[PDB]
Amino acid sequence: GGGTIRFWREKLEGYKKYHQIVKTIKMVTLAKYRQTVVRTRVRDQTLRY
Amino acid sequence: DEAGQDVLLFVDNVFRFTQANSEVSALLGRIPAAVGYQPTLAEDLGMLQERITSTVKGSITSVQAVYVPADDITDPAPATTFSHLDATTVLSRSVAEAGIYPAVEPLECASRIMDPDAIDVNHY
Repeated sequence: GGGTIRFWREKLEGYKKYHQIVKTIKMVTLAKYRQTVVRTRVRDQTLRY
Repeated sequence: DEAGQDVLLFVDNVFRFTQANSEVSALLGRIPAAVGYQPTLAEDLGMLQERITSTVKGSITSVQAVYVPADDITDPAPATTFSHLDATTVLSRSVAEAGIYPAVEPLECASRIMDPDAIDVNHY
């Protein structure tokens, strides 16, 4: 059964790639969240009237 | 040697030659290897392969096929065959299922003559 181990290794390496992919989405998200949180400190004033 | 001509040698295929001795080795009394191959694999393979080599008198342009059972390159039978070759063309089930032929994986294969001195620089 030399195939089952290759199937499970391949699924493992696929998830290992998918991990760094989702980590890259995460860091790219925080790069724009840090940019956009500044609105929170300057929030809730433009429709006071 | 005698005629001095150039020669081609198409072999289909080496793996059957390997397993041919594998079916007998257990019966000879020879203890088998890990996967169930003979222990004399690399020696018999080399004593077959080394005869295939260019000489001063002539030249043998050999071509060899191999059976990779289960598409497992880690099978010791193809694995021992790497060293006795100059151009390790590799084919894969994946590329063929996409409807492409010749089902070559250019990354998992490579040649020996891929140098700038042996061939054109542009090709390199």
